[PDB]
Amino acid sequence: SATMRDGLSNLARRLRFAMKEGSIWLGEQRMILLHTAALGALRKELVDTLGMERARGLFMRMGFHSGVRDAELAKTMRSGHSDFGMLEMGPCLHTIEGVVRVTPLTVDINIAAGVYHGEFLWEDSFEGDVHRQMFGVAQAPVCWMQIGYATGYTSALMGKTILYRELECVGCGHPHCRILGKPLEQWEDGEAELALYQPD
Amino acid sequence: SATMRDGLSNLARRLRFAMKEGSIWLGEQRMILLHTAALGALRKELVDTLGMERARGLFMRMGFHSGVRDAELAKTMRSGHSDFGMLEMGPCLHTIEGVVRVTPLTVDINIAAGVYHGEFLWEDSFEGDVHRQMFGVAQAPVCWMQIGYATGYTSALMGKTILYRELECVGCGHPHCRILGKPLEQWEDGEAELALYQPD
Ligand SMILES: Cc1ccc(O)cc1
Ligand SMILES: Cc1ccc(O)cc1
Ligand SMILES: [Zn+2]
Ligand SMILES: [Zn+2]
Repeated sequence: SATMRDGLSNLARRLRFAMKEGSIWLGEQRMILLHTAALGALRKELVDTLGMERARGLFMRMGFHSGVRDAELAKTMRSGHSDFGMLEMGPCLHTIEGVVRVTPLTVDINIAAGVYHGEFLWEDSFEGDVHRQMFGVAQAPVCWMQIGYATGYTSALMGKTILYRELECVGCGHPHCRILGKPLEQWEDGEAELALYQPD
Repeated sequence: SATMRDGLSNLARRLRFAMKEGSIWLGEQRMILLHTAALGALRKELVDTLGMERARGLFMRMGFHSGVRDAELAKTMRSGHSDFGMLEMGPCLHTIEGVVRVTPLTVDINIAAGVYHGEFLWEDSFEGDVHRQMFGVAQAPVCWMQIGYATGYTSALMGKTILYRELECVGCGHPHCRILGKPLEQWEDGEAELALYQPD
């Protein structure tokens, strides 16, 4: 809509169901369909036994790994795309994966120059949704794995550390989630946010 | 595949992809497509920090929740379907979800009478594959989520606890995985396996 529409159709054709081998492929990566309620039960177990902040890191890093892999897929489809066209593939794959409906708001990107400032709308976040099913409204944003995805995708695409934060979140009782991504240097508590992406 | 193509077709009508709202639904359960490499990363951190047995518990229970939800879906499609044809939806759903290719070996089931004896072949288990990439070959079977699913699905379908175990597995170097399920009592170590399906 309109680049989103082409993006979605372009990338949705890389998604493949190999039922003969019990497998689902997205580009070169094997995928599974997982119940959000099952992932939600795991999350509750982690939060109850390891604590909110350790569980938050576990999921952010899982999201990070997903993002890096989708960026590797986006790179194989470089041919004939602007830097924005390649960036947009992240929102599209996240949407195709059923994780969240992503709408890019303002995107400033130039990979060779190391330029990146990105704001995105998130609707129907599976994560904020299922977190609020189990813990009720939280006070801090809670789409941990989703934020990890954006951070991994964009960092892999730019070749430098790009961190994201939710400025608004359904898990906090907002109409929607809203995110901002920019280089580590432009974040007040940057090195504390980067620390979350390393194994504890 | 004879009764399996039927189930696979019949149950594919229940899988809805809507990039319109960034969601995916299987029956009345919301799903996400998740990279097995991302699930692998999570598993590595859980095993390394919590220990292999406590991590095994978390994955078995996540699988259990998935299997229970899918048995709920199979129940809504019992219109003219024998006990076996309903049992079979489990292996079908597992395959559609890209977890593993399942082939029923021999299945004895009567839901009314509380009798169940079932043996299955597992080809291309995602879980065994990703485990050997994160840890190398393991000494004991490793398809934890996949076993939880079988246990949860069958138990919910029978209305009695049906436990499974892997008699062989790719995670141990074998060409494929192979499993056996029967009622709790009929396992000499049944009650201890049951302990694994309960959170702290
Ligand atoms: C770059 C990006 C990727 C995913 C996402 O949800 C938002 C933005
Ligand atoms: C009943 C069942 C369900 C799933 C599976 O993988 C095997 C057997
Ligand atoms: Zn959110
Ligand atoms: Zn196995």
